[PDB]
Amino acid sequence: YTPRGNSIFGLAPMLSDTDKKPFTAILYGNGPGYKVVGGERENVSMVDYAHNNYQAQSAVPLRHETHGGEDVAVFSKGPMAHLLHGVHEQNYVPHVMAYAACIGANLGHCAPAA
Amino acid sequence: SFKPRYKHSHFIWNRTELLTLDPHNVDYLLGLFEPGDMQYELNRNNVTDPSLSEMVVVAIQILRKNPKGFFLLVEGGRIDHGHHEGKAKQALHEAVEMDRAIGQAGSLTSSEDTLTVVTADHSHVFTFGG
Ligand SMILES: *[C@@H]1O[C@H](CO)[C@@H](O[C@@H]2O[C@H](CO)[C@@H](O)[C@H](O)[C@H]2NC(C)=O)[C@H](O)[C@H]1NC(C)=O
Ligand SMILES: *[C@@H]1O[C@H](CO)[C@@H](O[C@@H]2O[C@H](CO)[C@@H](O)[C@H](O)[C@H]2NC(C)=O)[C@H](O)[C@H]1NC(C)=O
Ligand SMILES: *[C@@H]1O[C@H](CO)[C@@H](O)[C@H](O)[C@H]1NC(C)=O
Ligand SMILES: [Ca+2]
Ligand SMILES: [Zn+2]
Repeated sequence: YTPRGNSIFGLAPMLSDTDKKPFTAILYGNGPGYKVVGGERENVSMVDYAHNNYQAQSAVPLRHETHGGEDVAVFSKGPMAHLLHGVHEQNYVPHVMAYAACIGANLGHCAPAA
Repeated sequence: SFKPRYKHSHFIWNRTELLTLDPHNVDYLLGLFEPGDMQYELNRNNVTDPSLSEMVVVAIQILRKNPKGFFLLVEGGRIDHGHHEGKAKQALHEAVEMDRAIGQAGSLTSSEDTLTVVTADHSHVFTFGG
């Protein structure tokens, strides 16, 4: 619930209401930023959290943070870009691109019909 | 299929289609007049099959459109067949027919901007004399 304009690498406005320590707006699900000094999670006001290499805190420790299964956006401009619409499967994308450039299996865009 | 979006392609297969054509309306032409080699000029079906000269004319009539100019390859290829078979009268009639076609090419273009070149790939062991 950060205030408008808050730096993307900054802290959230008021502290945790559980352990009275602050937290960054950015947080990972898992990954190496999970840091627990003792049995407590790390008071971040000490360390340089807008540093280049600062690792935001996560829920689960891992060598490496993981991917996510959510969906992703497709941004499209140019000829036939509107064929890229709605929720689709990922393999749909090059089929549009091929169709519109008149390459691949379907050369329908370059048919003499209209 | 590989032709640009708003262009006219035909495919013709007989002599009637070849002279029906309007060369102001055909961007891509494909014409395959026999299953294999075409008929010797002295054997040709006046009706279903065009002479070499007929094909050269509407070929130039199409290719004259492009304002950058054109390149055209013409092969009187059945002279080789005629000599290979030993049948001089066919081989010599094929050569005369390509000559006719060379005469046509001269009236449809001008020597000011067209370089044309007549040659042969090789010869035969054809002689004449006594
Ligand atoms: C997290 O660390 C900060 C900074 O070390 C703590 O804030 C200071 O707290 C002490 C005493 O609690 C005060 O005397 C200081 O004035 C505070 N500010 C600074 C800039 O030092 C904070 O209390 C710590 N939180 C927890 C839960 O340990
Ligand atoms: C030359 O080719 C044309 C077209 O390929 C032939 O025209 C066909 O004529 C028949 C009737 O005899 C029609 O049913 C077909 O629909 C026509 N074809 C097309 C593609 O429209 C013509 O008969 C041929 N002529 C010779 C002498 O072979
Ligand atoms: C071709 O047409 C001429 C008409 O003058 C005819 O004499 C000749 O026999 C014909 N030959 C063939 C093979 O069609
Ligand atoms: Ca034929
Ligand atoms: Zn040969």
